[PDB]
Amino acid sequence: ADFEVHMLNKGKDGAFVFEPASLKVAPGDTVTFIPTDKGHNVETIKGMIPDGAEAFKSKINENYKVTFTAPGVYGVKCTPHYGMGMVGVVQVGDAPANLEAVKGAKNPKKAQERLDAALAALGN
Ligand SMILES: [Cu+2]
Repeated sequence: ADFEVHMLNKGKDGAFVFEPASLKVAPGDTVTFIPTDKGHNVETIKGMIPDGAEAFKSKINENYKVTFTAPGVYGVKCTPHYGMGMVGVVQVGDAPANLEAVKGAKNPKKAQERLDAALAALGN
């Protein structure tokens, strides 16, 4: 299955946001990160991906499709806007085995608030 996440200068949640900021997919599914506004990319947050998963980092303004195979929760960020809270979470499969690990990772304050909210929204 093929999902979309938009990268925006502003949204419901404030400035510099992924929409949706939380997404549940199945192993083998894809997500395309879409540059609705210029100046954004997507990068896994180091330390916030499941055992055996590969890190990734797209180019600014790249329409970037990623296939998620390793089950677990993945924290993602926009490289330039991370400190300003531009983050998201993708959960792959049920019963993520790395939830408390991800819940405990340290991030910029504005990013941490949005990560916490995205994790809550996933029912974690
Ligand atoms: Cu950005």
